[PDB]
Amino acid sequence: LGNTTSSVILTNYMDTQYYGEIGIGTPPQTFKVVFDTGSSNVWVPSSKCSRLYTACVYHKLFDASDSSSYKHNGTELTLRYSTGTVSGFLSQDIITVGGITVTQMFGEVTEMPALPFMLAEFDGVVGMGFIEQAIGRVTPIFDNIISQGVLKEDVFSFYYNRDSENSQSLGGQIVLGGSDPQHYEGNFHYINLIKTGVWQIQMKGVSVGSSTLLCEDGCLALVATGASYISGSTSSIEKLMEALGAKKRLFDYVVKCNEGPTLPDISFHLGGKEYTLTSADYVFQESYSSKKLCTLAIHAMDIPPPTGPTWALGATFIRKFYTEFDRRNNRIGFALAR
Amino acid sequence: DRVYIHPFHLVIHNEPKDPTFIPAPIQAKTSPVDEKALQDQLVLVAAKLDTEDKLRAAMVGMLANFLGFRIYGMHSELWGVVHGATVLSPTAVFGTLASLYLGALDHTADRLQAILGVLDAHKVLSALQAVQGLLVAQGRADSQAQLLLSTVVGVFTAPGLHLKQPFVQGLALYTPVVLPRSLDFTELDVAAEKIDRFMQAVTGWKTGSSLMGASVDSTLAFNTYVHFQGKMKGFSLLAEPQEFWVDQSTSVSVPMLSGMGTFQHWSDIQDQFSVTQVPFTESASLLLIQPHYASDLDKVEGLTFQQNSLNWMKKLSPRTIHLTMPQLVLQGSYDLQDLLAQAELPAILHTELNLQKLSNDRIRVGEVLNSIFFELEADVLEVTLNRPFLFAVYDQSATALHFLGRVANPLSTAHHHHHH
Ligand SMILES: *[C@@H]1O[C@H](CO)[C@@H](O[C@@H]2O[C@H](CO)[C@@H](O[C@@H]3O[C@H](CO)[C@@H](O)[C@H](O[C@H]4O[C@H](CO)[C@@H](O)[C@H](O)[C@@H]4O[C@@H]4O[C@H](CO)[C@@H](O)[C@H](O)[C@H]4NC(C)=O)[C@@H]3O)[C@H](O)[C@H]2NC(C)=O)[C@H](O)[C@H]1NC(C)=O
Ligand SMILES: *[C@@H]1O[C@H](CO[C@@H]2O[C@@H](C)[C@@H](O)[C@@H](O)[C@@H]2O)[C@@H](O[C@@H]2O[C@H](CO)[C@@H](O)[C@H](O)[C@H]2NC(C)=O)[C@H](O)[C@H]1NC(C)=O
Repeated sequence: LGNTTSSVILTNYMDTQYYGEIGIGTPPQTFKVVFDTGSSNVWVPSSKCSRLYTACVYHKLFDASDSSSYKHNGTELTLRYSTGTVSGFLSQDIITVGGITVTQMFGEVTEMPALPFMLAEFDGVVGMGFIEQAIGRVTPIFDNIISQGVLKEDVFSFYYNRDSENSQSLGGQIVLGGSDPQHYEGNFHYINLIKTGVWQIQMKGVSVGSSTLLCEDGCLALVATGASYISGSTSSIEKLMEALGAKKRLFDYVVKCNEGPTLPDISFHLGGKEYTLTSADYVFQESYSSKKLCTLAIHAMDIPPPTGPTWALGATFIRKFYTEFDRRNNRIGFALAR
Repeated sequence: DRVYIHPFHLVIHNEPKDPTFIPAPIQAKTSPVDEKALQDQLVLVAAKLDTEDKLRAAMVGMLANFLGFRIYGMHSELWGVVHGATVLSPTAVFGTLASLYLGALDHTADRLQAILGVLDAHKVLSALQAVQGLLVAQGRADSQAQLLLSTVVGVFTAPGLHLKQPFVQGLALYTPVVLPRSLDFTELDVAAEKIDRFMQAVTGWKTGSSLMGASVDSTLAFNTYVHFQGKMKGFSLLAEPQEFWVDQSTSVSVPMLSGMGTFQHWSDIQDQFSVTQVPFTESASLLLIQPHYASDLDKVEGLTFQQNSLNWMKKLSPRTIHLTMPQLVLQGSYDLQDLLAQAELPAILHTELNLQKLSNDRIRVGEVLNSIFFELEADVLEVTLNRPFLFAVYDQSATALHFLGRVANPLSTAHHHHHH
């Protein structure tokens, strides 16, 4: 009965923030949002957010009073990240994501720390994960979209473009209901999720060159579209960066820009197949000078249990491999992006 | 290259008594502030920083930038350029509110905590000292001091107001030089003269208190005085001065610093402005924004500082440039209390405030003065700053804006200490 797919065009900011637009309310109030498979909550800044919070003042605010479809809830909501925490209250309203209108519970955020959100081009987050991950056990937006039964398939897919490879053209694309064969070549290699409730799969090993340096006895791999870099445990990333000859410069891991192009391939062993990134895929080659330091698109994030410890495959991975998230068969499909 | 690009990770973790004292009368004899000794003190702080300390320093650097751009925007909106120049210090403004936070409890603490954008005042103030250390420690391989940054904090209190010692000792974590003095507020114009006289004695800087336009019940002034001296690498004082065009009908002959070499540059054709980076040291530089047409300055400020971002120095690229600009000697001040009170904010430093860790006695804030003494000194595409421009002082090592500036008129004048 349902035969519709929907395409959301994304803006690529510095190969770190891939964001699209959603409407909330009647009439729609538009917000720039990152679509994260690593989380399950929808939240945007609130009009009720104090002007003291710089991060609220320099982003779009949701005014509930200007929405004729707004329904009050007011249940407190706290979303805890690595460094900072955003908090607010739940509200219900009609959200327009793609061309699909859906009644959705989301967070009106009234407290935003300057760090890291003053570096965010996006206003809010759309969680594309499972209700098991949703704080306050709030029904995720993609569950409520499946309930409508309008989608061709209960799947969504991600294309992220390179910022340098293309200039003044498509930053990225989310498809709800299928995958766009214009942005991937060949067929999808599908890998079953370990368990429903997380976009997480088994990883057999992580190879630097031919040798398998890390994840020798097996480990976990969360596919997080909202994560800028590939992340691993502090333990794993310190070993990886030792092997690459990369040094810590303030917050970044860097190598000399001239040594960047000779850095070895990094391979992630997923579903009995090698997913390889060359130095061109995980180094930001701003220069090729022997005096300048170039940043690696890889960092340490110690994700707590029960989801972690785990690797997170972010935009660095997805830029290489077009990714299809299949809720029907609880599996992830990877194919070469073009 | 010089700007931090944050990698986002949106996976949800889901995890008896205080000694007090009446400060010494302001009239009492105090020895001048030793600026050279204060620099040496900061350089040692820098040399003893571990890599975790440098990370915490870089974080408060970024926090200070965000608040600094915001409060610069408030100044620009509410007052604009007051008689030639506006100079604001993101780090000092952040330090002032972090210093008041140390003394604050309950609603006042919560509000200050929110606007700073981050609980432990001691750690924040220590990090902010590290930021200043990381700046002045640069260029100390040679005997010449390319960078000097002196901060003096005046804490002027009415009779019967006892400062708590832990508060005063706490401020030392950020600013070693803290001068608490008892001062009569019954005549506000006489009170302002006495502060300006005392600050002239101990520093030798031209200062102007705003305390005339304060509450008659005022018991506390919390004034921050900053002196920056920056020697630009490969620049000399031209013997002959050149015309600076304030407008189409007005010019002033001023001494010009001239230097030629390889400076990072970018001419933005769409937004219509040129950026130039003149280094002081390895990591610390002077940024110079120049509108392509002199009438667009407000528009250019709108697309740079007012965006509250460093994206306008992202596209910088090396270039062979001959840079001529005025030898700046700017002495000005504004009341932070008054700025915040007239801006689009809830009340922080109102009559109903709680600074009970500062004193148990009645606190009524007369002014929170931020006073800056800014000096640029000496050691093909011609970039000539002979028309109004914006500037900033940026340190890569702490991702820290030390100063934001707008120069409509490069002349020194006492009317930079005028308060609305
Ligand atoms: C994000 O983080 C928040 C905050 O930390 C989490 O919220 C917490 O979630 C906990 C669940 O893991 C909540 O803990 C429960 O609190 C209940 C009281 O309010 C209590 O009833 C529960 O106790 C039972 O379960 C425990 C297992 O975790 C057992 O150890 C315990 O013995 C109890 O077991 C039951 O016992 C009765 C009678 O004795 C039997 O009849 C039942 O059959 C038993 N059941 C089971 C399964 O054994 C438990 O302590 C906690 O309240 C809550 N905290 C707050 C402040 O709300 C979120 O979960 C987390 N979210 C995500 C997505 O990570
Ligand atoms: C705020 O909403 C929650 C969730 O409400 C449910 O889901 C919404 C999307 C909407 O469809 C509602 O009609 C649903 O009821 C409320 O939590 C529920 O509380 C009831 C108790 O009356 C309970 O039966 C449900 O199991 C709860 N659901 C969850 C997920 O906890 C909550 O009561 C609302 N709060 C207010 C103040 O209105």
